[PDB]
Amino acid sequence: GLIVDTRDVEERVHVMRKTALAPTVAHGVFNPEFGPAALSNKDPRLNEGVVLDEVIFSKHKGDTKMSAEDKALFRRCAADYASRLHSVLGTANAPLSIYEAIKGVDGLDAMEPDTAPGLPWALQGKRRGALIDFENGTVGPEVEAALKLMEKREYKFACQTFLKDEIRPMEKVRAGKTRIVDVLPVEHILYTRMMIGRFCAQMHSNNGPQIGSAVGCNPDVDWQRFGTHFAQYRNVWDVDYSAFDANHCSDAMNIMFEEVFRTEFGFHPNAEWILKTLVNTEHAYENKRITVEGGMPSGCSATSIINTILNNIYVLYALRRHYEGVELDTYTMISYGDDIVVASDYDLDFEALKPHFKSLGQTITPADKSDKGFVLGHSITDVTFLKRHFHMDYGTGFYKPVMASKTLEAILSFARRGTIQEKLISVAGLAVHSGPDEYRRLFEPFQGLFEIPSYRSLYLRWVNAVCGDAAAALEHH
RNA sequence: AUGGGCC
RNA sequence: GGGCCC
Ligand SMILES: [Mg+2]
Repeated sequence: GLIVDTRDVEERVHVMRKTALAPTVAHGVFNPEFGPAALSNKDPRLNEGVVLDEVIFSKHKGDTKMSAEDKALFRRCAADYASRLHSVLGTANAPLSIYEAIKGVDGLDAMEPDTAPGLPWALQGKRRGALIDFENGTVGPEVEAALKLMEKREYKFACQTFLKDEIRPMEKVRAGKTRIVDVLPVEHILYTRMMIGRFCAQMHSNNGPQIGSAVGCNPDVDWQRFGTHFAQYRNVWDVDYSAFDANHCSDAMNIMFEEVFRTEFGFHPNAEWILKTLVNTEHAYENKRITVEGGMPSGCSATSIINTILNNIYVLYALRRHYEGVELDTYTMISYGDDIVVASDYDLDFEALKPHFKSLGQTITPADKSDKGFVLGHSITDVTFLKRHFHMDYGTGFYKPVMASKTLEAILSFARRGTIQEKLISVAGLAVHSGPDEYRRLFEPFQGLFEIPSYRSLYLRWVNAVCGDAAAALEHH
């Protein structure tokens, strides 16, 4: 995005500067080059002179203004993707009720009750519970008044900036590159679920290459589906953006919202409006009040879907801006927000697409480090998606998601107080696909201290998950 | 202390 | 209630 004006205001907003993450018994063993992100300006692990505030917002470096020709091309790509999207999903995108928006529906989880309320409720000292009844799915007088203001389209707000407390690479911690969460008001989140929650539920149900979205997927089982798909194509590309979310130019966001969320596709007129309120935002970080134009605020509501949609349109745009006669069937892809895997039988020059992405404000690089630029001849087993490689299970013959051993080590090195036993069981579900030997090594430090699931048990559970009838068939002997 | 999924 | 990924 682009920082248009920063101001100092009396109403302070205390950002939390104290990590919940602590080292584990594995930290001594593995010694990862990872650590909790710096949450304080006076963190000793930082480098001298590093001001944590100026680094956080340095991602905002401009709002790329697209030319008329580029904007016209983008709309055609947005309309063409929207056409494909609503062909698969349908046009049953009518507003969710207040009840269904809170409680959720099949395909869409319920709203989190014990989480940040946003502004100006945190200032006033009232949490989500006081404003919204989550059991019965009704709302108090505060939210209901705000809900009507959004119908009238005279609702302004501020995003509350939280520091994201997480494990990050030591290079990023030393640099002061802590990620941030833009906490919007709970009513904005509710109303956004009202306008497009049906659509969102629908995209979770229909995740896959046909719509180019993995939001809603279960890597455990869906890796078989995605793996076999991308194996059929000659070339595959693992593309990486830098600061994807921030570099969504306002022009692109507006066009996308105009083309995807039209009334003729079964949406409410305010579906576009509420989404367009994300383009120009005001962020509240302590005494600072930073107005921003461009980019997407994380923790919005449909941010994964919105980013994923934009990702699809970018590829169609970039290819159409370099090659002639490109349709959606010229290539295939799957994305989860900024994360993206693309494939095609055509020998597409992705190196030559680089400057065409810079017209949108985005900067693309190959996920592979050593190779100097994009190259042809890569397959699905070379790339990475959702932090997982595509490996073949030689026992079942299915594809399985394998995370790098360093990532698993780093995960296991840190944990919140009194949640380690519950975390170990969760992490085992990921680590199982690394193989019996690597699995045993990963959980070596915890033996005796905690309960560790057997490789056997998690493997058998997985086989039933990917294909139930296969598991019963394996009982032939 | 997080909308989005996902045992 | 927790974890993973975005
Ligand atoms: Mg990638």
